[PDB]
Amino acid sequence: DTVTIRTRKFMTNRLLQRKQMVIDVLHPGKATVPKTEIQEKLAKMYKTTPDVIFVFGFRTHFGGGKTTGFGMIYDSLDYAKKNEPKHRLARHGLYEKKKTSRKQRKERKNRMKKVRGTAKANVGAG
Amino acid sequence: MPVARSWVCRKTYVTPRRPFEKSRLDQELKLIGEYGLRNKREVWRVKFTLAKIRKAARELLTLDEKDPRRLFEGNALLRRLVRIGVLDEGKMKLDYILGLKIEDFLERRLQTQVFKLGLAKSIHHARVLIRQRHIRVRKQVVNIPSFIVRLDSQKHIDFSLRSPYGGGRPGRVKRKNAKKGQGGAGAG
Amino acid sequence: MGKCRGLRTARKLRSHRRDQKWHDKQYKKAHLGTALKANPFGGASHAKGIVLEKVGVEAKQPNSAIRKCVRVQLIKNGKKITAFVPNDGCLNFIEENDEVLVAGFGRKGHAVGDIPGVRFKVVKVANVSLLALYKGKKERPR
Amino acid sequence: VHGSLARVGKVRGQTLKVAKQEKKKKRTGRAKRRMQYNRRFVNVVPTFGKKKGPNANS
RNA sequence: UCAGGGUUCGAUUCCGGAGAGGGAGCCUGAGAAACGGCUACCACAUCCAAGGAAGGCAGCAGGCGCGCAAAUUACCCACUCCCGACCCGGGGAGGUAGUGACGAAAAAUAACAAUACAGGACUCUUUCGAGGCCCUGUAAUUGGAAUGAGUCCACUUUAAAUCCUUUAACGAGGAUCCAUUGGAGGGCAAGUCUGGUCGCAGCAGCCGCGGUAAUUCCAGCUCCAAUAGCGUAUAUUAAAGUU
Ligand SMILES: [Mg+2]
Ligand SMILES: [Mg+2]
Ligand SMILES: [Mg+2]
Ligand SMILES: [Mg+2]
Ligand SMILES: [Mg+2]
Ligand SMILES: [Mg+2]
Ligand SMILES: [Mg+2]
Ligand SMILES: [Mg+2]
Ligand SMILES: [Mg+2]
Ligand SMILES: [Mg+2]
Ligand SMILES: [Mg+2]
Ligand SMILES: [Mg+2]
Ligand SMILES: [Mg+2]
Ligand SMILES: [Mg+2]
Ligand SMILES: [Mg+2]
Ligand SMILES: [Mg+2]
Ligand SMILES: [Mg+2]
Ligand SMILES: [Mg+2]
Ligand SMILES: [Mg+2]
Ligand SMILES: [Mg+2]
Ligand SMILES: [Mg+2]
Ligand SMILES: [Mg+2]
Ligand SMILES: [Mg+2]
Ligand SMILES: [Mg+2]
Ligand SMILES: [Mg+2]
Ligand SMILES: [Mg+2]
Ligand SMILES: [Mg+2]
Ligand SMILES: [Mg+2]
Ligand SMILES: [Mg+2]
Ligand SMILES: [Mg+2]
Ligand SMILES: [Mg+2]
Ligand SMILES: [Mg+2]
Repeated sequence: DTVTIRTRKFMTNRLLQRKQMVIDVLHPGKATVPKTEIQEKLAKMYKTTPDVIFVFGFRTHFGGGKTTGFGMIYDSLDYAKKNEPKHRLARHGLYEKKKTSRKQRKERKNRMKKVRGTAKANVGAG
Repeated sequence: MPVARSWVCRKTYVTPRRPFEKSRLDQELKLIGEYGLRNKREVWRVKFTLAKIRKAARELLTLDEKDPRRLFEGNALLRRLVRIGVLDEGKMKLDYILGLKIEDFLERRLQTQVFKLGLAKSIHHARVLIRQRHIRVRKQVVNIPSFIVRLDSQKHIDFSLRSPYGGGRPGRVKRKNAKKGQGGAGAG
Repeated sequence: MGKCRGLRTARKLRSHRRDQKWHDKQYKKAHLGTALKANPFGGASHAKGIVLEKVGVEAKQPNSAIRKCVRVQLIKNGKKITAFVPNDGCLNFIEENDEVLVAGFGRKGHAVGDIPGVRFKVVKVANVSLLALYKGKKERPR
Repeated sequence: VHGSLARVGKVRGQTLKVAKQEKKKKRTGRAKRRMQYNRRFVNVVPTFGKKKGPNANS
C-alpha cells in the first residue's frame, strides 16, 4: 500500500508570512514516514517547492497507522531564513552552530574577568 | 524545588479488614475463576469503584427532590452508568443504583465481551488474544483486557487487520514450518 | 453522677478533658519527655553498637534453656544494652569488638517471651544480615 | 549429654542432610488461580459427614 | 485516618516571615542594615620570602563528619520566564539525561485440539453392561499454531541524544526465555505425613511447644495466604463507648 497526507486546522498567517496546519499521515504499512518524504507531498499538494516547507513533531499512534505532526509553509526563502528557530534551519544545512562547549565559554569568561585593558591572553591566546 | 511536574495520583483499591475469612476467600476465588482474572487486586478494584458509586448515589439520595444539585448530579450519574450498559434505560433513577452488583461491571470488561461475543474458545483464550494484539475496537488495536466497553462500541469489536486471524500475514511459526519445506527439508 | 451540660461551659469541659488526659498511661508517656530521655535509643527504630561480650541469660521457671544474649554499647549515646541473637547457632557469627545493628523486640518497651531483662534483638552483624548468614546466601568478610 | 550441654547450634549441627527432590515447574499468575478454581469448584466429589482438608494425611 | 463527632501531622515545590559561622556598624541606591557588598570584635581556618595578603556552599555538582537514615564534580538555553543600552548577549532560575523497589497507574510468566483414564446429565438393558453431550484431572508423545522479553536495520523523537511509539531480520516445548516472601495447635486460611534432637538446641507478638511415640524445634514431602512483591523495628490513626 501507499502513504496518504491530509490537513487539519489550516491557517494563513500574514503576521509571520506563512501557512500553518496539523499534518496527518496515513500509512497502513511499515514505518513512520521520513520528514524528507512528507515535505515532497506537501509541496505537490500546495504547489510551491520542497524548500520552504518545514515539518516537525511527528508521533505515531499505538497500533500503527495514523501519525500526526505540525507543518509550516513560508511564502519565500528569505522569510523562511528569518524567523525559523536556528536549530530547525540546521535540519537541512541553512545554518551551522559553530561553537565548542558551555564549560569552555564559562571558564574562559572567568579568566578574562581578572585582566584589565587589551585582554590578548584570552581574546587571542586562549 | 520548583519544577513543572504534577504529583496528583491515587490508589484504586482497598484490602479487606479480615485477612483470612473462608467465605470471603472462596467467594472472591469463584469470581476470579468465572471471569478469568489474574489477581484479587483486580477484584478489590471493581469493589472499590462500585463502593464509590454507591457512596455518591446515597449522598445524592438524602437531599430533597427539586434540589438543583441533586437533579444535575443524579441525571449525570445515571446517564454515565447507562453509557456503559450496567443499567436499564427503563430504570434511570437514583433508587435503582443501590441495586447493582459487582458482576455487572465485571461483565462489561473487554476480555469478557471478546469471549461472550464469540471471537474466542474460552475466557483464558480471550485474555491471551487481547494481550497479543489480535483485537481491534473500531480502528484502534487495544492491548488491555480491562477496557470497559461502552454501549455503542459493542458492535465494532473484531480482529486486527494485520494479524493471522483475519487478513494478516502468517506469524513466525507458520513461516518457519513452511520454510521447513524450503530451508528445513529443501536447504537443510 | 454529674457533668455540666449548660450552654456556656465550653471552658470547663475543655479544661477538664485537658487536665484528665494526663492520667492516660500512653498519653503521658508520649507527651511528658521522660521516656524519650530514658530510651536507650534516641527515639529511633534501630541502633549500631559494639559487642562487649556474649552472655547466657537463663529463661524463666516454666521453661528451661540458656538464651545466649550479647552485651552491646551504643555508638551515639554510649549506653550499654543487652540484645538477643535469634536463631539456631547464630551466636557463632558474632565475634567480639565487631559493630552490630540491633532493633526492637516487638512490644515497644517490654521483654518478649520467657527472657528476663532483654528488649532488643540483633539484626546485622557486620554490614551483612543474620538471615543471609543463616541461609548461606552470604558469609562474613574474613 | 556429652560436653557443654549449653553449646550453640547443637541440634542444627547434628541433623542428617537431605537433598531436595524437586523437579516440576509450578504455574504462575492467572494459570495458578485457574488451577485452584478447578481443584475446588468444578473438580468435586461430594459426601455427607466426611471431612476433606486439602492437605489431609490421615 | 474517619458511621456522626473527632484524633494526629504540615522541615518540604503556592502565599507570608526570618537568616546567610555568631553578634554589631555602615556606603551606594527608588528600594539593603545586602553578605555572589564593605568595616571591626569573637570562633575557625589558608599562603608567606614572616614584612604582609586573603575567607565565608543553609546556590548547583562534589568531599569530610554525624548518624538507622537521603542521587551525577553530566548536557543545553530548544521550552517557561527574567535582566540589559537590547528582535541579536546572559541565566547550575529552569529544561534534559543519569542513580532511584519513597510511593502511584497498566499487567508477561501458557493458550488450544488428540488420545488414555474420571465425573456428571442421558439412551436402552428386569438389572450388569454398554454408547453417547459437557467438564476436569491426569500422562504420553505429540500436534500444530500465537506472541513479547532479548539481539537488532531504518524512520520518528530532541538543542543534540536517550525512552516510548512505528517497523523490518532473527528470537520458545517447558529439562529452560526456571517467582518470591511468609506460614501450616488456637486467635487465623493450611498436615496428628516421615527422619533427627530429648526441658538441650531452639520456637513462641499472646496463650503456649521441647524431659525418648514433638500436629508448634531442625529438615524432606505436601498444603495455605498475598503476589513482582512479601517480612521486620518504630511513630501515628481506626478498633477505643479503654478520655
Ligand atoms: Mg492519682
Ligand atoms: Mg505502668
Ligand atoms: Mg467525620
Ligand atoms: Mg511550613
Ligand atoms: Mg528541624
Ligand atoms: Mg530539600
Ligand atoms: Mg502579608
Ligand atoms: Mg555553616
Ligand atoms: Mg538606580
Ligand atoms: Mg549582613
Ligand atoms: Mg542573595
Ligand atoms: Mg569580597
Ligand atoms: Mg555563598
Ligand atoms: Mg551542596
Ligand atoms: Mg557510615
Ligand atoms: Mg532513603
Ligand atoms: Mg551515607
Ligand atoms: Mg531560554
Ligand atoms: Mg539568546
Ligand atoms: Mg535547580
Ligand atoms: Mg506499585
Ligand atoms: Mg520468569
Ligand atoms: Mg522520565
Ligand atoms: Mg517456602
Ligand atoms: Mg517457621
Ligand atoms: Mg515443618
Ligand atoms: Mg496460626
Ligand atoms: Mg485453621
Ligand atoms: Mg522422635
Ligand atoms: Mg516426629
Ligand atoms: Mg487511638
Ligand atoms: Mg491505654
